[PDB]
Amino acid sequence: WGNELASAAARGDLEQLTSLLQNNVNVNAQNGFGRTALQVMKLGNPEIARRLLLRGANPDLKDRTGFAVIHDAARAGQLDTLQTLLEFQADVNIEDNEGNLPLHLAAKEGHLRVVEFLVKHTASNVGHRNHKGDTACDLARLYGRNEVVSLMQANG
Repeated sequence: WGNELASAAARGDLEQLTSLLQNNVNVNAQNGFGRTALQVMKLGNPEIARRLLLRGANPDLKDRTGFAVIHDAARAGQLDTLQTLLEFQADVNIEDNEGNLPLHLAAKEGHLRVVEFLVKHTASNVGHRNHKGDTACDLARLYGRNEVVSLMQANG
């Protein structure tokens, strides 16, 4: 179950996931390499996250590199999944090993809509400096994400 469930999530197979969820499974069980279904979930499949979260999946877990799924969602610009993550109390201000918030990652990557949502509709700490002293806007600036920079200084 734990292995198969993670597999279904990772492959983005909603049909298979829901079938597995008919069993008495622990959605927070880890697979062969210590990751939960939610953590390995193929991004871009918000319903997969929803169904796991509805069953009690812990959204704040971190992997080998101290990254939570919301970090991955923000870095990949996967808004839908990021939003469903938050509607289930995921911590918007969770930090990676370098002090980065999901905001920093979305900003660094230039995902304007993810940043906009985070800045305008979440408790994201816009002024948060990572361990090297850089804010999300600083990183957007460093990576030449001009529109993200404009948007961020426009509202924060």
